[PDB]
Amino acid sequence: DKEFTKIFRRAFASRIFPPSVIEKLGISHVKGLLLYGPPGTGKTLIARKIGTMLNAKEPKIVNGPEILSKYVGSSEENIRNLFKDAEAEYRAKGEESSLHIIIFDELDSVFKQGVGDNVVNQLLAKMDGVDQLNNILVIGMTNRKDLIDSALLRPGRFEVQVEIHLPDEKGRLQIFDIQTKKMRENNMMSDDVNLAELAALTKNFSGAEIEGLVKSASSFAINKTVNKDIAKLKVTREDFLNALNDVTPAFGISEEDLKTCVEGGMMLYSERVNSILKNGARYVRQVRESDKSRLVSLLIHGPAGSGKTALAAEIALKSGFPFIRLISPNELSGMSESAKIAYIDNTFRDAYKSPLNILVIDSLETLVDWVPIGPRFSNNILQMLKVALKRKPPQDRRLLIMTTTSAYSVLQQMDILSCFDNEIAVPNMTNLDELNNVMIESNFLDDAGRVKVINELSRSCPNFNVGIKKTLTNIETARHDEDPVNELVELMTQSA
Amino acid sequence: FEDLGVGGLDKEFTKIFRRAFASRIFPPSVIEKLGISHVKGLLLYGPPGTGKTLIARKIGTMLNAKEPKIVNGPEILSKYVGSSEENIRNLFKDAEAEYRAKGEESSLHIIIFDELDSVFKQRGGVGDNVVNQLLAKMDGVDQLNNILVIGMTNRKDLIDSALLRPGRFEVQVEIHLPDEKGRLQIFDIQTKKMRENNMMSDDVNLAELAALTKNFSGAEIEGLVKSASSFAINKTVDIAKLKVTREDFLNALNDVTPAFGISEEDLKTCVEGGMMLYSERVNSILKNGARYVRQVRESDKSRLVSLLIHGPAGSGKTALAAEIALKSGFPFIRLISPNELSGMSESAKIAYIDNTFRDAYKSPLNILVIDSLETLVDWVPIGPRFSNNILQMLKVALKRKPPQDRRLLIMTTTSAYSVLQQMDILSCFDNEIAVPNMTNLDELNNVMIESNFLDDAGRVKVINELSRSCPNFNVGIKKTLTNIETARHDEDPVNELVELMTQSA
Amino acid sequence: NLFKDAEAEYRAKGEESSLHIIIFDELDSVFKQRGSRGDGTGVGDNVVNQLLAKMDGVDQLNNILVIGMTNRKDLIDSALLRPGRFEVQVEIHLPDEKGRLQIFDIQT
Amino acid sequence: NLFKDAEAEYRAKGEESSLHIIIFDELDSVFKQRGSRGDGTGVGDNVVNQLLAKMDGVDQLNNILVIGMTNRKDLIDSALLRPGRFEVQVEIHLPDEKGRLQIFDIQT
Amino acid sequence: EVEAAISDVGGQQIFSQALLNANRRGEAKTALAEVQARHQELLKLEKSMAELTQ
Ligand SMILES: Nc1ncnc2c1ncn2[C@@H]1O[C@H](COP(=O)(O)OP(=O)(O)OP(=O)(O)O)[C@@H](O)[C@H]1O
Ligand SMILES: Nc1ncnc2c1ncn2[C@@H]1O[C@H](COP(=O)(O)OP(=O)(O)OP(=O)(O)O)[C@@H](O)[C@H]1O
Ligand SMILES: Nc1ncnc2c1ncn2[C@@H]1O[C@H](COP(=O)(O)OP(=O)(O)O)[C@@H](O)[C@H]1O
Repeated sequence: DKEFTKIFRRAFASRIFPPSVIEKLGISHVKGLLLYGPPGTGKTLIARKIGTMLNAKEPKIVNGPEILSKYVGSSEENIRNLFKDAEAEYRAKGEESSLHIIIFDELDSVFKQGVGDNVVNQLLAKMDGVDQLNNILVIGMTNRKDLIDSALLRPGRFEVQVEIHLPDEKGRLQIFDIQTKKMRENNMMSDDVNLAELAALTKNFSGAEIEGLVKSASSFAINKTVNKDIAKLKVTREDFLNALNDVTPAFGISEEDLKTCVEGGMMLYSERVNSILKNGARYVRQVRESDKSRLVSLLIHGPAGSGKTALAAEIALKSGFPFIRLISPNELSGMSESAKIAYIDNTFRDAYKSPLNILVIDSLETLVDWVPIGPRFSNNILQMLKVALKRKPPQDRRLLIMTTTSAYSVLQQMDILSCFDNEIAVPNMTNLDELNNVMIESNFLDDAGRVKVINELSRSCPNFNVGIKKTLTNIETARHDEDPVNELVELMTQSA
Repeated sequence: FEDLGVGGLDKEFTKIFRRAFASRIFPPSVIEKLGISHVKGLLLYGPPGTGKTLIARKIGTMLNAKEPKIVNGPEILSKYVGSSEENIRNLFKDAEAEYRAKGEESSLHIIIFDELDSVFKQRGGVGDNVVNQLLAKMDGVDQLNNILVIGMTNRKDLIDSALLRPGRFEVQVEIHLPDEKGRLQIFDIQTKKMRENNMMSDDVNLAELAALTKNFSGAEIEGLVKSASSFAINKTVDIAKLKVTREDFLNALNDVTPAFGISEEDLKTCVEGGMMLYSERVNSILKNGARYVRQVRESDKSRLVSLLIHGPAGSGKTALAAEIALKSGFPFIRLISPNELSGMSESAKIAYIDNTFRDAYKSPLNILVIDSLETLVDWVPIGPRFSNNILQMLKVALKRKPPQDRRLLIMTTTSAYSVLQQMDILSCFDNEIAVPNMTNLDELNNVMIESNFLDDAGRVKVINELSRSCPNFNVGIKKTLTNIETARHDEDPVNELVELMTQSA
Repeated sequence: NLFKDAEAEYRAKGEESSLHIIIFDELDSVFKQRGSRGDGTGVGDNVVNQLLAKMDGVDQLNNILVIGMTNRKDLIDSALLRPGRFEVQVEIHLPDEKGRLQIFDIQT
Repeated sequence: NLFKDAEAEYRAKGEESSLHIIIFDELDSVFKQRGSRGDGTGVGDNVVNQLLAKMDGVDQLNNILVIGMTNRKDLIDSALLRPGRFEVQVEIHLPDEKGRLQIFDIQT
Repeated sequence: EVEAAISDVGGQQIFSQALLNANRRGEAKTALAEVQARHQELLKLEKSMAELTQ
């Protein structure tokens, strides 16, 4: 609807006025419009509907590759044959001539950077210069914008750019209803099927492959039938649910990994955990409330294995903001330097496009590629991050960034410590009571075992000092060898 | 000359007419009796958007030449061998044909190249072949003296040496920005349809409008007028008297942004937090800046001044530069900061900087600010490492006097004085301003009343506590402001503000 | 010329039409991606366009299954790989151990 | 194709043929030292070597005069300057005073 | 630091194939397919003139 009003107010205002003032003044009408977006968005629909809504002439629909002609030179004859009516009507009337709209499906197909070159020359020749046809309006569209010849890309030609979009909840639900109409009327869906939850399943899907899903669930029902019971043919959810495995989208989602980073769960073995969580809650509130603090940076540091990523992820998930994503080294493997920098840049640009946003960066040293021999490291990425972390977002927009690290002294050495606002330390547990809490939460030994472990450890290892990760894996490995204490206590002792 | 639609360009047309057409106007009997050939090429150069295409076009119509044939620089290239140059050859065919057929009574032809330096660099790859092909034909073994070729460019100092010899490109001309007289004439020409047809009110005085617009490029004036008229008509929707009054003009003037003018927006953003004089220094600093501005404007010999401001980190250094700039009124203002340059490649940065330097020499009066140096130079102390090339670019730049009577002030800021001396760069700079941070309690008092942190009770108690606690108070303003906000939006001012403030100093 | 028979019979008889099957062995010979260049004689484009015209705007011909056999999927025009045209793509990979046993059985 | 008329006359009227003149302008764009640059596709060598073969090959001519003009003598391929192909080389250089006087004389 | 990595552009060649006029059609097109019926006529002249010579 916002495009619906932009195009109406901005582009399509001159034609409304009495034609006499326009001819007298010399004002020139907007001519070219480019709709662009991913395939399947239904762009041809909007392109037709704009013409129909505005009471324009009946469009000429022309396919992209069809511009390529069999005969040498006939493509250009076609290009010049198309406009004859609009040009003659302009000759007959001039300023009163009706509005002629031309729609070009797959413009990129032929107008790429020798028929495909003469067509460029030929269109460019009539469209501007000797002609002043303000009635030959054009609405092109393309899935791939980069292939457009630069010769056409100038002001006065395709001046307005329009973005297309993809399905919302109610829109996808309505198309689901539209397709399911004929079946739901004829009492051949089991009532158990709820359409809304199926919409909740289909997040990156478009209508044609929805039809794919419907046909597939049907086909499964057929399979149930064929190895005279046609009266019992009813599509049940399990057909549809099973059919979900076959079709695939062409999208991607990253929310899942900010959810798998907390797979091990929380155990709240100690109070400082709670204190830290409260502090994080305080800071997110601070961001939400204050209108001046539009940029807040926090640092989380501690020994390796103390557990740092999970905590920040927990804060983020309890925040509940619209926009959340993660940068980890895992995604960046295998590329060259110029590619990592671009990926990082894109992700940062993508975070400025929502009122409230959270961003988390993991294990900085690995992104910077630190090794202490030389020491060697990639400076360009470092400075990229240095400048990025201090950028105030555009007006009215707010970020909250948390970065985790494990080599505080190195961080101190590079003198980058000035970039952060406030630091948090995370020490690992040291006292055997905490082992008991973790142990009951792990319900791995009975009460007697969980007492004998602490009794044995108390007399062998006063200072405990190990990361929680090592504890979890140590429990896991000890559960198979020897469930009695006679494995675990020792193994922890080498891990002491 | 001015009967046709081009204002402000006067000398150029006298020169061009004298040199180019004074040998095509007289009857051929005379000039043949004279025995002189015709100039066969022209190079006019200047900044973009100044009206070069227009002058080129109008020339042909004056001589009743054939319709111009047009081409633009980068399009010539193809990716097959020798077709990139075939295209260059195609252009002269019809002139050859008509010359051979008719003879000396043929009608003159015109060709326009655009962006000539895009292909024709000094030779010594496709490039040599292209340059060659043009040379061998522009003046070859066979005579062909019924043609004229026009050249349009921004950088004259990159074209190959041989095309600029007497015989190929004889006349070189320069197009500079319009003066005041230029702007007034431009308005007069453009507003002709409005004037005779009677849809301009009598209140608007275009002379005032001309005076008000400085460094406007000559193309955008058209943008202004069309926007103003559109504004008026859209406001109307009545056909009583569609008049454009001054209000439309003022609105449109306010809206548009010239290319060679003040970049207000980023400077206003720079000083978003406000300027409160919490102490005595601020006044003095601003006075210094004003003084230097005057020295630049009034002198004659000191056409350039380099001025450095430095101090401890977080001392709020850049804001002062922005403030001094904004209170000056010069026409040309731009800002270079790491923000723009982030993400680019090395070559890209050097190109960007060097462009940004060259543009200023055109305008009469300019100030130019640099946001931070160690950041641009890519310094990191361990090893240490940094990029040498950018450093040299800057080092060379800060000595170049403007090529002509134009004038320039350069302002720059840094926090790492020591490094700069160890670099051996310090000789660039004539004068220095220092910006220390606060070491007093009354200054805290001034700032907190200005921020209106809390009621007097809290204020008095905290200054008392810090008096009795911190004796050698010393921090910059950044932490002061941010800490004050943190305490405000948090609970219990003593609980945090005092504690943080001790922990920070 | 291939589609004539079924077309005629169908056009006559309506939906009673016997199902006709056509199989292109070695499809990748000529159906390379039509949006391509090299700019020889354009026959290699016309051909594929023809099939598409007869395959998409079939004008109610609903008794045809075209089967394509290939060794390398990638070569083919993406404009054949879309809904309504070559929907289902079946990958056939090396046999398992049990299938290995059946292959012995059948061969032996 | 530049040589056809020449040879054609030579075969018919042996010695009496009139002189044929062919002028190359800018010799130094195409005929570089063969083998040095990265040809890529291998065109330049063919051009050079074709010219070598025709200029003084197994079949003799005695009619042709060929002219060449350039700015950079050094880059031309080495084998072409062998006497018998491009025998006599002459240098043109900036004039002294008397030259300038003569130029003024013959111009005006 | 840096060195070479991908370069060329202005350099390529192409062969060129060729189809043929359609009218060409099968070899039998005027003075080819008519020679079947023109022979029966010529056999008629032979015969009728065999009657003549006899
Ligand atoms: N009390 C706890 N606090 C945090 N994480 C815990 C706790 N108990 C179990 N875990 C589990 O620890 C797992 C791993 O934590 P995390 O990924 O933060 O390791 P890490 O210490 O950051 O690793 P690295 O040393 O590589 O930085 C999480 O998935 C989480 O579920
Ligand atoms: N008189 C002032 N003293 C200190 N800060 C001020 C003053 N007036 C404005 N400011 C604030 O200072 C900030 C701008 O200064 P700036 O951020 O450039 O400081 P800086 O020390 O140069 O930064 P950095 O620490 O990154 O080098 C804004 O918040 C601005 O309002
Ligand atoms: N001095 C001028 N007088 C009148 N119009 C001008 C002038 N300079 C530019 N224009 C306007 O700008 C357009 C010409 O573009 P031009 O400036 O010649 O292109 P460029 O300078 O980018 O080659 C025309 O609309 C022309 O009327």
